[PDB]
Amino acid sequence: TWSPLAFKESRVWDEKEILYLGRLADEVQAGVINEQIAESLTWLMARMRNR
Amino acid sequence: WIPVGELIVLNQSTGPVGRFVYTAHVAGQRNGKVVYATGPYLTVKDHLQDD
Amino acid sequence: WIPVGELIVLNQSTGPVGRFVYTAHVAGQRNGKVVYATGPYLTVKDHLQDD
Repeated sequence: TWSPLAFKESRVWDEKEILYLGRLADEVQAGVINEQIAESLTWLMARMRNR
Repeated sequence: WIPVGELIVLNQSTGPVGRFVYTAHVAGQRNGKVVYATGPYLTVKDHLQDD
Repeated sequence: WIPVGELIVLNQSTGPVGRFVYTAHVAGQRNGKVVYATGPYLTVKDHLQDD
Protein backbone atom coordinates (compact mmCIF):
# COMPACT_ATOMS: atom_id res chain seq x y z
CA THR A 1 0.00 0.00 0.00
CA TRP A 2 0.96 3.64 -0.51
CA SER A 3 -0.60 6.91 0.72
CA PRO A 4 0.72 10.47 0.30
CA LEU A 5 1.54 13.33 2.66
CA ALA A 6 0.03 16.80 2.95
CA PHE A 7 1.76 20.14 3.40
CA LYS A 8 0.56 23.71 2.96
CA GLU A 9 1.24 27.14 4.45
CA SER A 10 0.02 30.73 4.38
CA ARG A 11 1.03 34.39 4.71
CA VAL A 12 -1.02 37.50 5.50
CA TRP A 13 -0.44 41.26 5.08
CA ASP A 14 -2.29 43.52 7.52
CA GLU A 15 -3.68 47.02 7.08
CA LYS A 16 -0.81 49.33 8.12
CA GLU A 17 1.93 48.20 5.75
CA ILE A 18 -0.31 48.02 2.66
CA LEU A 19 -0.68 51.79 2.37
CA TYR A 20 2.20 53.14 4.50
CA LEU A 21 5.35 51.79 2.83
CA GLY A 22 7.08 53.28 -0.20
CA ARG A 23 10.67 53.24 -1.39
CA LEU A 24 13.51 54.38 0.84
CA ALA A 25 15.24 56.81 -1.53
CA ASP A 26 12.45 58.84 -3.14
CA GLU A 27 8.81 59.67 -2.41
CA VAL A 28 6.30 57.10 -3.68
CA GLN A 29 2.50 57.07 -3.94
CA ALA A 30 2.05 53.65 -2.27
CA GLY A 31 2.68 50.94 -4.84
CA VAL A 32 5.53 48.93 -3.36
CA ILE A 33 3.27 46.26 -1.81
CA ASN A 34 2.36 45.07 -5.32
CA GLU A 35 6.09 44.69 -5.97
CA GLN A 36 6.65 42.88 -2.67
CA ILE A 37 3.76 40.39 -2.86
CA ALA A 38 4.80 39.18 -6.33
CA GLU A 39 8.22 38.25 -4.95
CA SER A 40 6.55 36.54 -1.99
CA LEU A 41 4.22 34.82 -4.44
CA THR A 42 7.30 33.53 -6.27
CA TRP A 43 8.97 32.50 -3.00
CA LEU A 44 6.23 30.07 -1.97
CA MET A 45 6.67 28.31 -5.30
CA ALA A 46 10.33 27.89 -4.35
CA ARG A 47 9.23 26.51 -0.97
CA MET A 48 7.35 23.62 -2.57
CA ARG A 49 10.21 22.87 -4.95
CA ASN A 50 12.57 22.87 -1.96
CA ARG A 51 10.22 20.52 -0.09
CA TRP B 1 -20.23 80.24 15.85
CA ILE B 2 -18.11 83.32 16.52
CA PRO B 3 -18.62 83.84 20.28
CA VAL B 4 -20.51 86.84 21.43
CA GLY B 5 -17.86 89.26 22.66
CA GLU B 6 -15.17 88.13 20.21
CA LEU B 7 -13.99 88.96 16.70
CA ILE B 8 -11.29 87.78 14.32
CA VAL B 9 -8.67 90.07 12.81
CA LEU B 10 -7.59 89.07 9.32
CA ASN B 11 -4.06 90.13 8.41
CA GLN B 12 -2.49 91.05 5.05
CA SER B 13 -4.94 89.27 2.72
CA THR B 14 -8.42 87.74 2.82
CA GLY B 15 -7.70 84.82 0.51
CA PRO B 16 -7.40 81.08 1.17
CA VAL B 17 -5.52 80.71 4.45
CA GLY B 18 -4.04 77.23 4.34
CA ARG B 19 -5.04 73.98 2.64
CA PHE B 20 -6.94 70.78 3.45
CA VAL B 21 -5.33 67.58 2.22
CA TYR B 22 -6.95 64.21 1.71
CA THR B 23 -4.51 61.33 1.74
CA ALA B 24 -4.71 57.82 0.39
CA HIS B 25 -6.80 54.88 1.56
CA VAL B 26 -7.21 51.30 0.39
CA ALA B 27 -9.70 50.40 -2.34
CA GLY B 28 -10.24 46.95 -3.80
CA GLN B 29 -8.05 45.17 -6.34
CA ARG B 30 -7.94 45.26 -10.12
CA ASN B 31 -5.64 42.49 -11.41
CA GLY B 32 -4.27 41.14 -8.17
CA LYS B 33 -2.74 44.57 -7.46
CA VAL B 34 -3.92 46.74 -4.59
CA VAL B 35 -5.77 49.83 -5.83
CA TYR B 36 -5.72 53.09 -3.86
CA ALA B 37 -7.95 56.15 -3.65
CA THR B 38 -8.05 59.54 -1.93
CA GLY B 39 -10.85 61.46 -0.29
CA PRO B 40 -13.99 60.00 1.27
CA TYR B 41 -15.15 56.50 0.42
CA LEU B 42 -18.24 54.32 0.86
CA THR B 43 -17.79 50.54 0.94
CA VAL B 44 -20.71 48.17 0.29
CA LYS B 45 -20.92 44.78 2.04
CA ASP B 46 -23.82 42.73 0.69
CA HIS B 47 -23.93 39.76 3.04
CA LEU B 48 -27.38 38.95 1.66
CA GLN B 49 -26.68 35.20 1.57
CA ASP B 50 -25.57 34.45 5.15
CA ASP B 51 -27.60 32.43 7.63
CA TRP C 1 25.48 17.47 -1.73
CA ILE C 2 27.18 14.14 -2.32
CA PRO C 3 29.64 14.43 0.61
CA VAL C 4 33.39 14.62 0.42
CA GLY C 5 34.71 11.09 0.90
CA GLU C 6 31.51 9.40 -0.26
CA LEU C 7 29.87 8.20 -3.45
CA ILE C 8 26.72 6.42 -4.60
CA VAL C 9 26.63 3.12 -6.46
CA LEU C 10 23.83 2.49 -8.91
CA ASN C 11 22.62 -0.94 -9.99
CA GLN C 12 21.10 -2.73 -13.00
CA SER C 13 19.71 0.36 -14.76
CA THR C 14 20.82 3.99 -14.74
CA GLY C 15 17.27 5.19 -15.34
CA PRO C 16 14.83 6.82 -12.91
CA VAL C 17 15.05 5.11 -9.51
CA GLY C 18 11.46 5.50 -8.40
CA ARG C 19 8.75 8.10 -9.04
CA PHE C 20 7.40 11.22 -7.33
CA VAL C 21 3.61 11.28 -7.29
CA TYR C 22 1.25 14.21 -6.84
CA THR C 23 -2.23 13.38 -5.59
CA ALA C 24 -5.47 15.26 -5.99
CA HIS C 25 -6.43 18.38 -4.06
CA VAL C 26 -9.69 20.31 -3.96
CA ALA C 27 -9.74 23.17 -6.45
CA GLY C 28 -12.77 25.41 -6.89
CA GLN C 29 -16.12 24.37 -8.29
CA ARG C 30 -17.14 24.93 -11.90
CA ASN C 31 -20.88 24.25 -12.31
CA GLY C 32 -21.82 23.14 -8.82
CA LYS C 33 -19.48 20.16 -9.17
CA VAL C 34 -16.29 20.02 -7.11
CA VAL C 35 -13.33 20.11 -9.51
CA TYR C 36 -10.00 18.58 -8.53
CA ALA C 37 -6.39 19.21 -9.50
CA THR C 38 -2.93 17.77 -8.88
CA GLY C 39 0.44 19.34 -8.25
CA PRO C 40 1.41 22.57 -6.48
CA TYR C 41 -1.40 25.11 -6.17
CA LEU C 42 -1.34 28.75 -5.10
CA THR C 43 -4.51 30.47 -3.89
CA VAL C 44 -5.22 34.16 -3.29
CA LYS C 45 -7.69 35.49 -0.69
CA ASP C 46 -8.34 39.24 -0.96
CA HIS C 47 -10.15 40.74 2.03
CA LEU C 48 -9.19 44.27 0.96
CA GLN C 49 -12.69 45.56 1.80
CA ASP C 50 -13.55 44.52 5.36
CA ASP C 51 -13.29 46.03 8.82
